[PDB]
Amino acid sequence: AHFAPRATFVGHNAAIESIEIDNEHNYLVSASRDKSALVWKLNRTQEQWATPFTRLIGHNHFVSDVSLSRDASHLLTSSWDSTLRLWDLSTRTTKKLFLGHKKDVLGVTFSPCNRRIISVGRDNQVKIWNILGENKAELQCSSWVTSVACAPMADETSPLVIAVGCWDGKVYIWSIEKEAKLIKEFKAHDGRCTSVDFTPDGKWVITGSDRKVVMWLTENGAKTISFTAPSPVHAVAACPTQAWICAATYEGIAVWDIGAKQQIDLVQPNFNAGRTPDCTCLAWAADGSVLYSGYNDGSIRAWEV
Amino acid sequence: RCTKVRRIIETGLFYAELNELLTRELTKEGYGGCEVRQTPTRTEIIIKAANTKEFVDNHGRRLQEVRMMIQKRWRLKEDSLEIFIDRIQRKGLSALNQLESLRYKLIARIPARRAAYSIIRFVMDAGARGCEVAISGKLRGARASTSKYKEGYMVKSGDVTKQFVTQAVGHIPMKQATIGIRVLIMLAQDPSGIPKESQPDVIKVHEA
Amino acid sequence: MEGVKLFGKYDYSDVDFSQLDPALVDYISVHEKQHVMVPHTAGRYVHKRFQKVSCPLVERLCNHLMSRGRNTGKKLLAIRIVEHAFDIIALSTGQNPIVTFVKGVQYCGAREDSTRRRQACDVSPLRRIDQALSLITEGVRKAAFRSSRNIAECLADELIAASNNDQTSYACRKKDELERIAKSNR
Amino acid sequence: KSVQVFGRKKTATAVAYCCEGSGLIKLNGTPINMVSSETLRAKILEPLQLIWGNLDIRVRVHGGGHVAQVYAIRQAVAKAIVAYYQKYEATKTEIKNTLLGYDRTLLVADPRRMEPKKFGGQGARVRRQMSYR
Amino acid sequence: IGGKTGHKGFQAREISADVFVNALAKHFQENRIVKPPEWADLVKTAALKQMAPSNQNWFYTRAAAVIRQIYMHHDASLSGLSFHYGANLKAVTMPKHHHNASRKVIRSILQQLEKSDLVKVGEKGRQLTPKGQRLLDQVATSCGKK
Amino acid sequence: VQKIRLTITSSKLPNLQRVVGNLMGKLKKGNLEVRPMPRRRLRITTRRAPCGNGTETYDHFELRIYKRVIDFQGTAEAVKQVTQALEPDVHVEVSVI
RNA sequence: UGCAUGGCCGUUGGUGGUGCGUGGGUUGACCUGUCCGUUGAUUCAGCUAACGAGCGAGAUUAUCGCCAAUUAUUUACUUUGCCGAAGUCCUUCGGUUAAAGUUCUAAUUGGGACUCCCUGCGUAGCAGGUGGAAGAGGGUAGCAAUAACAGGUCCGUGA
Repeated sequence: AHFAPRATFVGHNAAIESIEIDNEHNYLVSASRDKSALVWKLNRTQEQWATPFTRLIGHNHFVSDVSLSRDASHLLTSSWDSTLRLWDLSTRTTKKLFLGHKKDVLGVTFSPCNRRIISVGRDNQVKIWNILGENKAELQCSSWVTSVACAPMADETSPLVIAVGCWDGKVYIWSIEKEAKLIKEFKAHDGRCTSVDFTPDGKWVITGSDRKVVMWLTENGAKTISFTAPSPVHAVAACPTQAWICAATYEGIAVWDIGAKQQIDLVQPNFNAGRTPDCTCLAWAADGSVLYSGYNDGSIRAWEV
Repeated sequence: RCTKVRRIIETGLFYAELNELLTRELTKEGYGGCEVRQTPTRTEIIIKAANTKEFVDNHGRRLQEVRMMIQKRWRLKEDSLEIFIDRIQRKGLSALNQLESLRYKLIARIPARRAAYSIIRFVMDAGARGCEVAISGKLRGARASTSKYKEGYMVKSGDVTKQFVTQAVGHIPMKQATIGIRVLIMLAQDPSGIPKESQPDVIKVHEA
Repeated sequence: MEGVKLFGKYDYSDVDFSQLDPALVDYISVHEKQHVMVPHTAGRYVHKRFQKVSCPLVERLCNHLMSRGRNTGKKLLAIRIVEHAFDIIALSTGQNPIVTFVKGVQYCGAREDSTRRRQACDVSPLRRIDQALSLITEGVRKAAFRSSRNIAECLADELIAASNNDQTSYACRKKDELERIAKSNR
Repeated sequence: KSVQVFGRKKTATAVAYCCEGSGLIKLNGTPINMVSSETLRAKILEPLQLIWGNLDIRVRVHGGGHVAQVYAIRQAVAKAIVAYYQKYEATKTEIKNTLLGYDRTLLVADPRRMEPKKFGGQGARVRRQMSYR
Repeated sequence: IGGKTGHKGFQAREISADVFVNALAKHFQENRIVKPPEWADLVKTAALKQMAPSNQNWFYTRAAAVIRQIYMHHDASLSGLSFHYGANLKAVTMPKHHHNASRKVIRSILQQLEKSDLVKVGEKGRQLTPKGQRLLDQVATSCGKK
Repeated sequence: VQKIRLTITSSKLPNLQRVVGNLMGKLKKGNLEVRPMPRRRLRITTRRAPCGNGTETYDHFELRIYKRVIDFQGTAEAVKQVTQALEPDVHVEVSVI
């Protein structure tokens, strides 16, 4: 069902590229184009939802992507600067930078179990670092790489699956174990492949330039279903708990119910010859309570079902 | 035992005297500049010219007239001086060389049209983007009057003049009056040849 | 930001701008942002036209009183003189200086002037309070030159009579010539 | 806990240095009462009047003349207070707002520097004086 | 607000420079430290200066100032002090230049101070001795109480 | 062993940056441990017209002096090999301390 | 002898200008190309017997301003620790191949600003505003077309 405006809150002057939330609740971090990445903390008390907790001043360009420990201690973040930065959560202060990656770095994730840092950008390689900070594996691809995501859980032994979405069109999926052998490679999108996320269970995967959100299979490949968005969508992210999938267009956020197989809702809040704000990222909380979305003027808006 | 300033300036002042010297000796051999390598005890110099055979004739006597003239001037020790020669590939595009060809003609009473369009054709066919030739002074009349002969295209402004445009000024004394010769020659950039980078005017878009 | 007072003495709580009159007050520049502990500042006020409004008004006087050719620069001199006016103003009358100051800035600058026959144009409020501060400070140095008397006093003599609308003042005499010339030419 | 940041007008450069302490602010080797002016006393304290009883600041300077050396210190005090609250965020953004409400020079500084001298004239833009006839 | 120190009592750095230097001038006239020279008394402080000093006890207020300025720069030379106490040259039709002070007046003091042991000579300029910088923090607590 | 300084000087920066690369490169091979000085603008400001005619116009001729200092501990055997770049308008003073 | 000349420089004018290939117009000098808004600008936009290549403008070079990587304990400093002198319970000085560095200092490689963003006005662009170290060529210089002046210099020259 549809959901009302809970709270806008702002502390961030340029746009927001990405956004992520630490485990359970409290503490979300909005990576910002300003080159400064905040962390908040959530009161959820009437008028103010959150207030800002730290600022991470260190990079010399926009901060692309931001990724978090299971503890919510030792978060990592990357920029076009061509480096990454581990930042102690409590005292800020960079712990160690990363050096090796040539061009602007667009995508970061951890594993589930704090094992392998997965940086990626426009040198056409997914680097796999150690948590120590030294380069283990150097996987390869045709074009630039916008986005990555990691399969949940796996209990250590299971291969930890890495979906990737490219600038040319293609969508790579990889195993790890040790050597990292790609399960499948496919021409997932017609032109540009913007953003990639997993289904929580991880049978399926999500990618989608040509106004088409397409789910695919984790093993081996080929499509389950193809939807059609109204106008071209920048970020995609499935709900944790319930069977939803959601997609940040210009016109709103297109809320597919996956079984019923249709857009139930489209939520933009109200505000000649101007663009007016796009939404460039989504973030479901870990409970599936609340939906945060980061915006192009420099704001974040919360909605709760 | 010098300052850090003076070792630069002495070496500069060495080079400019050396280069004005080898205008006046190597007019016949066809001079095209030089490079000087300076060491506290060893000096190595590359002379560059067209007629490399004209040195080596008479079992290399012509170079040993020059080498003593350098040695006695600055009072350097032999063994510690080490001259070579290295040949000019493409004499067409070096400016000091092609100046001398236009100097060679106008002494021997060729018309100035024919003298320019000798060398201006020879420059362009050899491999260059443009060239200009000026012959300033007194032919025919009592007043002096300027010829300018140009082809191709010839960039006159900015930084990009200094990188691309070779040029060379001179003069011919005569029975009647003092003419001035002047030859500007623009180059094409090579891919890492012997300039590297293209002009800041041009850009190139890739094919899809 | 609770006291907030000039030279560490006077306060801006007073000065009743609404009370002073209608119009004129706006280009006055005594509205909160303008208040500062010391009138000295790193000015960036000559960049784009109307930015002179957003600076403090007491500073704008201290700049006018910077002439001629020997006193150029040396602002740090001028803000002593305007201090030692604002002692003489306050401790003689018992009004505080800033109230009786801004009344002087009202009534000096003439409405109208001969635009080069000659025709009598009206004025902007910006050009009034400009030609307030000139015709005060012009009179001060013209008086103080050769006069065996300190210019802090000769400012304070000019500045009191500007408020009370007397023809003692070099300001308020010189407007009634300039305003009558506009009335004559017309 | 300690933070080390600079101010800068014209060609002054004043570094300041926060610690934990007991409300001591010290220029060169001495309290910032002692600048001997009565204008420029009140100019350095504009940062502090708006807003440090935890903090202990220790300021050293070079460059500039008498005025611009003060305007570096107003930057170095105010920035070092703001840089302390940033490291050691809610309250930093609102106390920083009180300065930027007052005046922009306490954090930002100004990039203007003197124009080089040009030939044919005694300074930059002035030129000597013509004759004619 | 005002600058606040630790350390309870007062030191030579703390109290103000116009005040301190004159209290240290008085502290020689009572004690018979320094003395006046007897040859001098009519001499210009510097050749550039247009007249003798006004004060007649001027010798001591200079001799206080040099000990104050040995304190604040640790070392103090003669030629360094001579350059300091000079000024611009005022009279002539040309533009004005920095000329130096007299040496002899300043030398006379820095020998007279080394009689009562208030300044040793060392490497680089002269630097004040354990006896010396004690005498300043006598006068700092004299004028700190005041 | 007599910890030795190089001191590398040049007119032109591209010609310098070859020699710094080589003399840093060779301390990789020999394995000797390896430890920018401020550049001078020699401004000479001649009046550009020959005669006294015309408006007084002045060309400014900056010669530039880029200056770098590598230094390292090295045993006289190893240092003879490293010293021997040979570039146009570059100098290298060796200095024992 | 600069009114016999070379080079170099000032100036007309550092303004926005200059003129080729093929085509067309004219008996011809010659014209067209090189013409209702915009820009510092023959700058772009679009008209259109012209279409297409130039040169100058722009780009580029140099520096000033803001960034953080890369180095520096005998050529810059800072912090902490030691040993001094005073204070005399913790404050300030001076020294130190002694441990960690880089905010000041020094200088190389890159990042950064584009009318991108919003609102008015009229596609080219313009005015204001937010943010920003910096906003409208970011500031200041350097370089600077063709065509000439009987302007200057035979007292700069082994012109």
